[PDB]
Amino acid sequence: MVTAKKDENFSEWYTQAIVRSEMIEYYDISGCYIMRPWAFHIWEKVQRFFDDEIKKMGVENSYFPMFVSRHKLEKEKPEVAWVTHYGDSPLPEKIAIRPTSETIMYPAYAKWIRSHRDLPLKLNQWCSVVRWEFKQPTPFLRTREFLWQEGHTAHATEEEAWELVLDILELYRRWYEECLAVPVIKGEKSEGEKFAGGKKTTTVEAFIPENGRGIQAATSHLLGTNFAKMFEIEFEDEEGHKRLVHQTSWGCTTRSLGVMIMTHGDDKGLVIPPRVASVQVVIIPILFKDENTGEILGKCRELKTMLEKADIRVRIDDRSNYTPGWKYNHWEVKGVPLRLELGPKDLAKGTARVVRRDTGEAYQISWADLAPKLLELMEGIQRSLFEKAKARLHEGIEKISTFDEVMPALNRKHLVLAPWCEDPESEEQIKKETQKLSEIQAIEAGAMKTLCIPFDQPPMPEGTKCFYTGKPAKRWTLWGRSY
Amino acid sequence: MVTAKKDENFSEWYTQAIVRSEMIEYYDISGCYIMRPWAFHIWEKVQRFFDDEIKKMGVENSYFPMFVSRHKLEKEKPEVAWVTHYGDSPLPEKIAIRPTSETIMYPAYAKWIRSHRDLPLKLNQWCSVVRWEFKQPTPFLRTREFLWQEGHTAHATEEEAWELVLDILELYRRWYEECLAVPVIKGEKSEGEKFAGGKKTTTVEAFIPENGRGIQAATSHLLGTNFAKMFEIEFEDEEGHKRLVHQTSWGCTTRSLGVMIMTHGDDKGLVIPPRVASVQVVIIPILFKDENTGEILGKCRELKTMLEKADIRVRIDDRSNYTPGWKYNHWEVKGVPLRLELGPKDLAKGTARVVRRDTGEAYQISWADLAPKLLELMEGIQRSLFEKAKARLHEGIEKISTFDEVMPALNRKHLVLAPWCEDPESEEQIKKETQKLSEIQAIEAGAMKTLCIPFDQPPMPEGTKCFYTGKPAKRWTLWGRSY
Ligand SMILES: COc1cncc(-c2cc(F)cc(CNC(=O)c3cc(N4CC[C@@](C#N)(C5CC5)C4=O)cc(C)n3)c2)c1
Ligand SMILES: COc1cncc(-c2cc(F)cc(CNC(=O)c3cc(N4CC[C@@](C#N)(C5CC5)C4=O)cc(C)n3)c2)c1
Ligand code: PRO
Ligand code: PRO
Repeated sequence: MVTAKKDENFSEWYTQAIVRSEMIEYYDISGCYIMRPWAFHIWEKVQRFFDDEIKKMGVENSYFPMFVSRHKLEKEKPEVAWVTHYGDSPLPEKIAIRPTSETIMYPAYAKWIRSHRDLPLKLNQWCSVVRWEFKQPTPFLRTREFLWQEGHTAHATEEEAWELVLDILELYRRWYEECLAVPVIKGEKSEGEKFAGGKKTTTVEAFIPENGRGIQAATSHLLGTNFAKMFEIEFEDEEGHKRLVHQTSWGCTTRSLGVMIMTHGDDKGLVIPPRVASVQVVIIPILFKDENTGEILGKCRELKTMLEKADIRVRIDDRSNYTPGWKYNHWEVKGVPLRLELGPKDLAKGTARVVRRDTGEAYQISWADLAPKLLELMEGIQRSLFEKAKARLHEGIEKISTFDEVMPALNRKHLVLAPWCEDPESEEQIKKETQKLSEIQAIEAGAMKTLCIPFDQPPMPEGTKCFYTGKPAKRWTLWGRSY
Repeated sequence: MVTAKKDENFSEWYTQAIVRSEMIEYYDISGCYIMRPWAFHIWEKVQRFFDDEIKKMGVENSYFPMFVSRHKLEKEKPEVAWVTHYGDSPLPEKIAIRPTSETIMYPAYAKWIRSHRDLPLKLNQWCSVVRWEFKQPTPFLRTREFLWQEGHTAHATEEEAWELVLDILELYRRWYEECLAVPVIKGEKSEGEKFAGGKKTTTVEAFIPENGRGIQAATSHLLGTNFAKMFEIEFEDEEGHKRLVHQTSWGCTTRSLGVMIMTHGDDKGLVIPPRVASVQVVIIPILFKDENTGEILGKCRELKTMLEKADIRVRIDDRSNYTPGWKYNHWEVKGVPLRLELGPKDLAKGTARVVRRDTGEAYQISWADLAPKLLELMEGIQRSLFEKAKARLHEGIEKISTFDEVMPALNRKHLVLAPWCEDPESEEQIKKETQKLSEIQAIEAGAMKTLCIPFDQPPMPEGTKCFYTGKPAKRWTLWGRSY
């Protein structure tokens, strides 16, 4: 049983939820966590979805090395792990473990791209990267090693690369919202937050109500020609002139599982959206000692067969050594969206009892309706999870016009949406001031930064001033405390 | 065009074949190679096959960390890469990159397994490992980083673990023989060659005729209780007694692509078995300037649609800036098994010309027969590739009775099958003597080791003596030079 309450000790609740459901295991190297099959299966599902979608765009998978030479990493010139010795033997030149693969892939890119006919070049890989920070890790959300995909494309024109950046960002919206039922906000990162060496960084941002923090959910960068200049990636037009390619890179990580967990979980533990649950329906037979158990289990198997014909993912928990009470809790903690109960009374009526994980609502369903009804219930659970989260997201954002409204909204664990002049020095000043005010507050018991400049801009009245400098406002920006 | 001949400069031929077909790219860190999509797709295919098959056995995927602490690696107590510094900051205790994950996973195993009801525990992961040897690498076959899967299971009894070892070894036979059309020999490794700390190691072995070398294709270990003792992995029976679990581990790598390449390739370059080719049929339209090109390309698209309805994997190379001659060679080098040619004369006859990659045989096929006929041709190419390789394998093995027959058979680039007493010291002596004889031979221009003790044992006459000690022979053993 999960016992910490999500709304009272959030970090303990999260730890319990992911450990008791068998999603993660601890490890003797700090900041690394084991992903057990119950979490792993969800990764496999979103991985298959995203793979299928990028294949339709002509992206192909590949595999580049996990090591990068010191001097190719220096061509770009920090949380980088260095390998220095093969066993006992010191290396002649230390090599780093990839934190990202731009400097690993792009010398190959330069070799492969010769003519405009070679473009676009579109590659992805699934692997893990390492970012070795000493700060406190958080399972899924901030870990020293994490699984991701990174996609890396090259085009003849800037407009083609930017269209691809936005197509991918839309795939990331679908990954969170369609697969994980997590609402996200599209937008552009500020100049100070954008990717090192990139031209423009787009993001989808999510929000964790319980601690008021925004979290970057996925990212899609217009690199433009910046890395092409660095690595001499050029193509020939049909007339023979050499031109720089225009590039994109984009990535999504197992952080997405963390965000799903926190968005949908409740005081009983995990709640997994039907579209990614590896077990959508757990069938629990009632097994009175004074019953035809063989008949009950037989009907369970028949119902499994029937539901699987509709591509529903079913498990029968027929263990006689645990009570139905124990099983209910066990599969609740694990987040299975639908529980189906079959005992002698149901068998005699030709119905089953079905309980949905998100609300506890129970239904009596005849066996003949079971597949279409469960399909409909699963789509309804998925939509409900998403819409309720969308409502919490919207309740979480305060639209302000002056800096004096910031700290009251932060103290409500809200994000703010404010008219901003987009001066980078002002973002630095806002970070430092809000951090100071937070510290001063904590003495009586930090920083607010930009999360993104949303694509969907509310109306900007003609003379509106930046909320912090009083200069002309340029656009609405979303700010908050952040991961 | 590939220009080195497979039968004359084998290593140059292999390099050309994998580079010119765009399968691999070089990298500035020795012993690591980039896998471009043309090779990567074949990995994805065999990966899907093996995943599907182990899932039916109840194995589930997971992901364990890439790092292992010095002292958990010492619990077992060398080609191990050590991480010592996060950027500038020296680590308090150096950590190694995984060469294999037994010591990473098995402390978790010990924590998770409490009762016999917890068994069997069956996990797999797909990742890369590093084995940092200074010797000369070979793309796919011996690399410093390589992709694999490793599966790790734990059972209540030794017989259950051994049945699983053999079930997996059969999956590896299917991986090579059914998917890659590469014949392999099942058997048990000798005491000196078996896995460190394991009880018994089984293998499937392949043979490379052009250099006479056996190569271990995949491996499936009975660990028995050895690692359970090391890591305290114990379970409780129903009466409450604690017993050691019995374990297996097993792995397969991208070496398998290397073996496929070398087995089927010819002087024109790659030949890819239809069951794993990412392009099974390349459609090449003839594009005379004085023709209805639109009609020709339209019919190409229709034929693609029709073939894809039969799950055939099709690409249309409709580029006008290359000749059909150039395209024929380009897709030959890449190993596409079937080429389909459509020009105005074919269109007028309602037929297509189809050329198979392995023999060059051409066929005229009416459009109505095209899907069933190509399906049949692809199964015939797959079978032919396999049977011819099976014949080369069989021609490659000499059955001997005395040590004086070894060097003549090695000089024929053959393996030998000999009655052996299985004394480990004799294997060491045979390695050293055959290496010396080889050196002495090379002066006028090394080692033979056991490859496996085959499951399929030829008849052993009642008084047959070991071929090297003259002691009683125990079993037939397969020996050869080796990777
Ligand atoms: C208060 O204490 C902290 C403050 N700041 C950092 C940490 C921290 C602690 C650690 F122990 C280890 C690390 C290193 N891992 C990461 O930084 C990281 C980044 C991301 N990112 C970055 C943005 C991105 C998106 N979208 C990009 C696509 C990639 C995405 O997913 C995802 C994950 C799982 N890990 C950070 C702790
Ligand atoms: C004459 O020069 C040499 C002599 N001896 C070694 C090398 C060499 C050169 C290097 F630069 C790097 C390395 C390290 N990589 C590997 O040892 C290795 C082993 C395997 N293995 C081992 C057995 C196995 C099977 N079945 C097990 C499942 C795993 C399987 O696939 C596969 C691959 C791709 N790499 C070795 C060079
Ligand atoms: O790390 C990043 O943000 C980009 C996207 C994945 C590859 N590099
Ligand atoms: O390296 C080996 O041979 C075994 C099988 C994969 C995991 N460890």
